[PDB]
Amino acid sequence: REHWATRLGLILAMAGNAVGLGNFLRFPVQAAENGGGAFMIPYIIAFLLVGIPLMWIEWAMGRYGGAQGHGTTPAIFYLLWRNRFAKILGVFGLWIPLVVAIYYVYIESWTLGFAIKFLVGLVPEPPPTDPDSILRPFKEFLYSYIGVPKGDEPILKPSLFAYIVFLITMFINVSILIRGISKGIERFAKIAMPTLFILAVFLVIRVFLLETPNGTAADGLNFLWTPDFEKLKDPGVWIAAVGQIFFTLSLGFGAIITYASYVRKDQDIVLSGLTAATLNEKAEVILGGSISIPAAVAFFGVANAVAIAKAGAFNLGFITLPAIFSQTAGGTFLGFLWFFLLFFAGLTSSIAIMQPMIAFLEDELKLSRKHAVLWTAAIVFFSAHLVMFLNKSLDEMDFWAGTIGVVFFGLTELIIFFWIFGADKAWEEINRGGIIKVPRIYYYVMRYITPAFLAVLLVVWAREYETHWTVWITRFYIIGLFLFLTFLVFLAERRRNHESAGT
Ligand SMILES: CCCCCCC[Se][C@@H]1O[C@H](CO)[C@@H](O)[C@H](O)[C@H]1O
Ligand SMILES: CCCCCCC[Se][C@@H]1O[C@H](CO)[C@@H](O)[C@H](O)[C@H]1O
Ligand SMILES: CCCCCCC[Se][C@@H]1O[C@H](CO)[C@@H](O)[C@H](O)[C@H]1O
Ligand SMILES: CCCCCCC[Se][C@@H]1O[C@H](CO)[C@@H](O)[C@H](O)[C@H]1O
Ligand SMILES: CCCCCCC[Se][C@@H]1O[C@H](CO)[C@@H](O)[C@H](O)[C@H]1O
Ligand SMILES: CCCCCCC[Se][C@@H]1O[C@H](CO)[C@@H](O)[C@H](O)[C@H]1O
Ligand SMILES: CCCCCCC[Se][C@@H]1O[C@H](CO)[C@@H](O)[C@H](O)[C@H]1O
Ligand SMILES: CC(C)C[C@H](N)C(=O)O
Ligand SMILES: [Cl-]
Ligand code: NA
Ligand code: NA
Repeated sequence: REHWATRLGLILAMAGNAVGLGNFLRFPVQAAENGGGAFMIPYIIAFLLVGIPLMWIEWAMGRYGGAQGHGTTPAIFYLLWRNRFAKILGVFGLWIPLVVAIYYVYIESWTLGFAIKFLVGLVPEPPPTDPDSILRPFKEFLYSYIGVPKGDEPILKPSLFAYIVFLITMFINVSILIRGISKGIERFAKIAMPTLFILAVFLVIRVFLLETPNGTAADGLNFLWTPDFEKLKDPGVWIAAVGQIFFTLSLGFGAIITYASYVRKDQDIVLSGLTAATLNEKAEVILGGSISIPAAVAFFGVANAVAIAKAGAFNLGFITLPAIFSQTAGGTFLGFLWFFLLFFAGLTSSIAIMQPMIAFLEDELKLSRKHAVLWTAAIVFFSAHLVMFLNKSLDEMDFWAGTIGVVFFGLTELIIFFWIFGADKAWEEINRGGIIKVPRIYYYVMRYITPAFLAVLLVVWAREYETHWTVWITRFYIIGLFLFLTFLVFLAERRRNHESAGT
């Protein structure tokens, strides 16, 4: 079985797994929608009581499974719990990352296309003071790129360029994945991570240089880092915070587990996991939180910035920010840097969310790396057309897989690993070979606090939380996908059998 060549490579690979579009696109919006500072407290708490422990747990399960030649949850869950229902539940470990990849890769392709067009200077030309006269051109830019519906039909009409760019994006993901773990994901990580850091820092500085009659970036920072204790009793804020934690730390996606399955049986996972998580958090609250929000607040003020954040999920990153940059000298190239950053983050995450499927095809169905990668890319590519041509399909997929699925699957994996498999055994497995030991209290946090916290979370959210019929188009399909995957697992367990009878 493949293994991470170096420690640094491992750390940067995991960090590249976590640090993605969620840091620079999702976080700003989530924090802005929930009152900025009022969103941080729960966030921080969610990081301590959920993020860290689940990270460690997934690292542990990953390494454990990898020691026996398994990297995906269908087999790992069965190793931890000898029950068919464990395999069935394990299917989600492939389903979630697949579905998420299906749209994630597309958004990534967006970032790539924008990078290209901004580099060549093929961008909108806003009339040199009316805010709408400046934003409108960019909004039209995006809408024309992805093909936002102009009528009543829920149909998207992506430009030829966007499609070709998606093709190329897929080709790059494949070019990285086909070289494997050490020569592919690791090697690339060692470049993309530094590059990403540099770009992010530069952008942060440039943004900090912004000042208008409406305010400065410091106002944005203040908006983001000022506590509001009157929202601590609001369930919604907590739900948002935890969701953001899950998404940003790649928890419940089966990606961390698969990546960890390539860590040598003896190699530490405590300090490594903690370091990756910490890196992601620094890239999120410090870098991702000091770009979009501070700029939007500097140019429009707090209220208007919040309004923009609530507008949508892509408004701030693909429309507002580039529009703001266009008002400065070298703003186009600045936009280029922005979208390039976004592209690298995206890529480094996407490869991570396709590696699970690849690893299932390799480990369980005994496919070669080439064939596994190619078939995975085929499934993703084909499935992506639904996201490309059906309006709000992306939203549905993101809700069922990227929101519900990750939390439910987190609770599931926690229950299987720390309850069924054994709390003491799980603790032992986690701390084994650790450069540092997990604080004693975290035993009680993992066994009692985290599971109850989640459970309560899911129950409250489901109880307190009207769509277009076309949603059923997506659901259906993804459901199918699940079934598909299930069947594969079946085939797998059959092959195993036939293999056992022959040995
Ligand atoms: C390096 C080659 C990159 C240039 C390819 C651009 C193909 Se995208 C091109 O861009 C125009 C400006 O937004 C759009 O209005 C037009 O509709 C679209 O075809
Ligand atoms: C998920 C199923 C998606 C397959 C639909 C393929 C669209 Se087919 C092709 O595509 C263009 C792009 O919008 C259309 O405008 C054009 O009218 C149509 O001929
Ligand atoms: C899997 C169902 C077949 C889907 C056909 C592939 C998309 Se069809 C492809 O799409 C581009 C982007 O809209 C169009 O601009 C181009 O004219 C059209 O040929
Ligand atoms: C490297 C990025 C890929 C660049 C692909 C550009 C080819 Se897409 C570009 O879009 C125009 C708008 O329809 C077409 O009329 C034109 O023929 C076509 O070249
Ligand atoms: C899965 C999402 C399906 C949307 C793809 C539509 C391709 Se284009 C679609 O084609 C129809 C004729 O077939 C036209 O009447 C309709 O106005 C046009 O939107
Ligand atoms: C940056 C990573 C891709 C994120 C794409 C957003 C999925 Se779409 C976004 O998702 C929200 C869920 O929090 C919905 O509430 C919101 O209405 C929808 O626009
Ligand atoms: C939410 C959990 C907070 C994590 C804070 C961990 C610092 Se807890 C720290 O851990 C040491 C090793 O167990 C103990 O010996 C020491 O007494 C205790 O202060
Ligand atoms: C689904 C995950 C790969 C997302 C990633 N952790 C991000 O923050 O962008
Ligand atoms: Cl375009
Ligand atoms: Na992240
Ligand atoms: Na990434």
